Amino acid sequence: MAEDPDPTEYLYISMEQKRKDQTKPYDGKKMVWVADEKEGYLLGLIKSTQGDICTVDIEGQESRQVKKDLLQQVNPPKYEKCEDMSNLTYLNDASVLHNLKQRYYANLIYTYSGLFCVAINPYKRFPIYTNRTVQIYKGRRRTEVPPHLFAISDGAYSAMLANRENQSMLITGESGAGKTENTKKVIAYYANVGAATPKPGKEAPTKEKKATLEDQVVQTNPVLEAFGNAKTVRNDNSSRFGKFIRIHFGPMGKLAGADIETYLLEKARVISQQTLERSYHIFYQLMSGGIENLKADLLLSDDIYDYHFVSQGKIEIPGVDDAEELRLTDTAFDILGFSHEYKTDVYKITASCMHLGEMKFKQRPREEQAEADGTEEGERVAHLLGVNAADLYKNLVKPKIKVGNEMVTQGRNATQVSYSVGGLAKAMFDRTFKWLVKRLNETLDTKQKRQYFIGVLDIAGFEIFDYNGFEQLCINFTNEKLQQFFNHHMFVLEQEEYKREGIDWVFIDFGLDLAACIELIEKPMGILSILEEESMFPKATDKSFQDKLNANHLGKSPNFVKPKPPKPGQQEAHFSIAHYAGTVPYNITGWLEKNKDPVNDTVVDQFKKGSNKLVQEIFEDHPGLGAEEKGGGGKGGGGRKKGASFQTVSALYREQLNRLMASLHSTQPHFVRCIIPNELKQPGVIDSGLVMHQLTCNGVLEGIRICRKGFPNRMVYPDFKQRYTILAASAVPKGFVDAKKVTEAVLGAIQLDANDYRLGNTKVFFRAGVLGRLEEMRDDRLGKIVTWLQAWIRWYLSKKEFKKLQEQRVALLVIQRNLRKFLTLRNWLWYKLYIKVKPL
Amino acid sequence: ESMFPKATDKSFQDKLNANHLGKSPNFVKPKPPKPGQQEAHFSIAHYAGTVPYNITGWLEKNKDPVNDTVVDQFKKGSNKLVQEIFEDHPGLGAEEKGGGGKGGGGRKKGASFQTVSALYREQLNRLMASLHSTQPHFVRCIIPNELKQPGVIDSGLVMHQLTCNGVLEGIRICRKGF
Amino acid sequence: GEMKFKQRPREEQAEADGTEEGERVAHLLGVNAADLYKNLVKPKIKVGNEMVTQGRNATQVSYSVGGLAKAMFDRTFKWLVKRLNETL
Amino acid sequence: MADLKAAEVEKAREHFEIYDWEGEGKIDARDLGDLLRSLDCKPTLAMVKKNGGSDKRGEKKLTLEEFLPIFSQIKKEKEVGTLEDFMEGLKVYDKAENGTMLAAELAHVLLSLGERLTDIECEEIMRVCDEDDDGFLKYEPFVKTIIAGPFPDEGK
Repeated sequence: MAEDPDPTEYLYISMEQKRKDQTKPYDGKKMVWVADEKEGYLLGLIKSTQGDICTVDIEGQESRQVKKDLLQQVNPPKYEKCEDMSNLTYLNDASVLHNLKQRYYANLIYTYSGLFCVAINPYKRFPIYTNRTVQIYKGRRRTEVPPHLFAISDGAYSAMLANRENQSMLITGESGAGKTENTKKVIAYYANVGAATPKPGKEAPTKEKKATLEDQVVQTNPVLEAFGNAKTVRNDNSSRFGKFIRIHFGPMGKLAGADIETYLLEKARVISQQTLERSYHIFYQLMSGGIENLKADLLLSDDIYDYHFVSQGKIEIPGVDDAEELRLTDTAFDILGFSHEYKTDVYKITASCMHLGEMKFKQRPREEQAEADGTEEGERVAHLLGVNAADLYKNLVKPKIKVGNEMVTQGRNATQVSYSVGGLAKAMFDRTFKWLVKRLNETLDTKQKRQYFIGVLDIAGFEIFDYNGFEQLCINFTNEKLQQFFNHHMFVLEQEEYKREGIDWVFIDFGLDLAACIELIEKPMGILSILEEESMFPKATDKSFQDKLNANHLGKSPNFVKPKPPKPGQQEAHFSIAHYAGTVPYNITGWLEKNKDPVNDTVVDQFKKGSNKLVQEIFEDHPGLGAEEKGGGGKGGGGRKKGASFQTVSALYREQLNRLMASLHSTQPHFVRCIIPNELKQPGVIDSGLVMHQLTCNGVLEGIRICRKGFPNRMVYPDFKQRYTILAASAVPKGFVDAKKVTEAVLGAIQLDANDYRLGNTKVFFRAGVLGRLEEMRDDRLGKIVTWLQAWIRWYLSKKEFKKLQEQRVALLVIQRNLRKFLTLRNWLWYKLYIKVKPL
Repeated sequence: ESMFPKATDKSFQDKLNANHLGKSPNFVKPKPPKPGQQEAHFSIAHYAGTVPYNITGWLEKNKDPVNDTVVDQFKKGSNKLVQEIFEDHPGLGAEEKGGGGKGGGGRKKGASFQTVSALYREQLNRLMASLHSTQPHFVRCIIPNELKQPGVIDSGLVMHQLTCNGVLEGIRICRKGF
Repeated sequence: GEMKFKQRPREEQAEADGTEEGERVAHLLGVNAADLYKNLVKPKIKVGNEMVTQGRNATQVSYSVGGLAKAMFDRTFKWLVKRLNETL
Repeated sequence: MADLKAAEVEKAREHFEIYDWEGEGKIDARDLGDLLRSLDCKPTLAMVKKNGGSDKRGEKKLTLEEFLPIFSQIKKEKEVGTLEDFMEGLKVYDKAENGTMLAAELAHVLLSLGERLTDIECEEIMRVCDEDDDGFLKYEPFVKTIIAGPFPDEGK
């Protein structure tokens, strides 16, 4: 909480600004640090300040003086602990991160970064996630209340209701820090205004109460976090799936529905494991949680390693143990009304994905191919699908890559033997991810499609490790398209409108921008064009996939590094490809062996469909090994014996990316930046040097520099003349003073006419937190609702009744003479006599 | 669809040719200049002549050259007396916000870029049908002369107006006119 | 009427070196000469649903000054009949 | 109003004989406020204490002489028919201005903030304004209704 009355103490600790302010002085604790290019922070002194540039001297290292679009350094104390951090004097993402470093230990993980905000998280709960602290910041807009994700969504509720466009919250960044957790905080703000708030009670549970059912939208996110996040090389979890929930708000803004469009959940990823880490521990939620009994019933037994001794690593969890996703997801299903019988069936198809794979708990002493400890053969693969072949194991041990009816044996390193089983389990785990769409939308929607609605992406980031193939392609390319919108809307489209509005603030661009330069189908990053063209017909020669990649020259920003073919031309060794960040390594074979999808290197004949009814519905669109049969589009269907999509699956997904781009030009995007905590994992260790490197290659530092001169968010001038009720109304003139002139007095116009806002024709461009300060004055007078007007209520009542009393002014003069005559005529009787029985 | 750049001048003419042309006779067909945005001409039945139209600019006017918003804030007051003079408060100077919608004002919704012509389908039904069922007294107003002056009348104008106003038929029943 | 091709800057944006011309508009609305001369020059065009601009030259700019007038006159007249109809 | 008028003194001599049940004079403490309310001065209970008067029973009582400096302090300050924080004090649940706010948040915010008055009056701010099924109830007409008043002028 951040304000709790004394009578509301029955479940909540009080917070008071009466007398103390919760420590009457506020005070600093900062120093001047300069960002390293290894690890951590080290001391440094300012050498000379020549405006917004700031030449630094690292004390005991080196000296710089270079540009701040590649130099990032923590600001003085005064310029830490500020909101909308892009308005400062020194334009650094390092000051946001340092302010967030101290605050991460104190469980406050939001610090603004102008329009957007940076975040560091383990992907877990903290007490700042309470609904109590949401009602406090309710109607406080962007600035006025301490930095949080709830007030970003408020800043965006208001900039949506102030630009005359629709809005789209999205989550940009590199995984390592909660994206799926952060989604919950967007959906939960709209849950609050969408059911309204009269402001915190003078009661708290005694007397158990506080219920709202808008929360169930919010719980959509932890169900999908289980089938999407696990241990990786960045902190405790990372996102490695694409989530795109289009949460619909109504024509008021009231929350009613949500449409889950599933992208791609990794197409590997049990069959191979990362080195010293795990790659995905979400198939292992019934290996250490779930129903342990239906682990042995499906014919899977792994022999425990019995602690390291070296034969693995490979297998090695450095974080809190597998099945950490199992607790998050089980509580979240019951809020949604997601059946107990429906979760059981998920976990089956997930142990189906394990029977082809596994590497747990250590490598076999002559395999050299995926298999379990206990030597279960391919008999457990065949129990659920009915697969047969005289090539079903002990011939998959030797790598074979099947092109047609032929066996072209080319390349294949020793860590990469697992494509010979393939192939169905990859196609079964992503499809299981889309099963979740058919059940969760049954209860979420009550109506669908209408404005407003928010496009929310939670996609992958930067990861290193030899083994990567087709898996992270349509995950990473989504972040690459969003990275490119962050660099388009801020730099290219943004300065194009400042040349179409007669604005003399033309072209202020600071390098490493992409502006639909990877929206070409034939230059995305090079590998994805080639996957899509050769997953259409029998072809699983990786030599040709490497050869067309070795005839593709793209680059001007991270988005392509040269390949290394399995034999001809350039050598072997692990090549890479860039997306937005560093070098991302990749394997020589395994692109079309992860999409043509092998079964046991014998062409499918009915083996592409299961032997169970439940494994059977999973198959819908995805090529099988060998020949494919016609049809399959969108993401529908009901599977075929040979192939199940004649088309590539990824090209069906391309149709959604051409459309997601056109819908972000149909929205005003507010981003939520997630930046890596550290690349050494383990929460409560933030090494800002490793972060600083990611803050340079994605171009976030140029992104701070641009939010000062230029501005992303775009509103209109008449919105200060209507939205308010204090800078509007009769209280402040609207319509009799310039709509530009209001904004200029509370915020100033002392070189703030291009350093605070860009001044256009029919539109002003704001950060979208410039609005929070303006609104900060407004709520001050609005505080009591309304003590002035209750006295006017009593005006018309006393004066209307005073009429009854006004004819009583003369009447009082008659009863006073009459009371005297009550005694006078009792001494002077024979002055009365009226009808009764006594007269004569 | 015009308030958005998804509006094609092509489809306009196509939907014209179904709904207006089939039983109309003095209707001059659209011949479209295929490059870019039309400078196409058509004409429609009336008592008066052929009209060379210009089709562009119709676009910009329902994306509004000067918007909803900009106008809307002169409407707004500072004692609320000002407001009544132009609006009661839903729409015409006060705004529900957001993009989308047709018509307004600021119902519906926001800067909609006005399409009051669609609202005028609705109402248009309502004026037309009652008047359909009423028994005729008629006045067919003919152009005598352009200068608009007694003792000058032109033959050429009146000749033209009456051929389109079916003057033969129009005396065949009214040969007993009362 | 008589306003066209105002790209002369005062504030690093399309406005005008005019004064009197736009002051005789300005006073009658309340809004000052700057509110006027900023917002004339080009419309915020919904493209998708977001806001872009076009390049607009002298005639284009001319036609957009005339926008502000036709929106006012239509909307006043439309209020106007209906409130007079009540009494009748 | 914004200054004492000569007729508000001539009104107050007449209405002096009402307040004392005898037809004499001596302003009752609740009928202190009824005299200020029949002379266009309608302070709060916290503004009454600043002027040094009364508007409710049990508070100080005064004579009409003593009523003139009390009456004159309201004229210098708000609430004589001035606008600021009336229909400028409402709305904060809407970041849109359509001259409307929510029905639910226009009848239990005067009851959860404010000096807090009757549920019937909470129902009049909803009744004066237009109703639609979009959840948009206007706030700004109930206040102007008060400007119209039983008498815009000096009550009688």
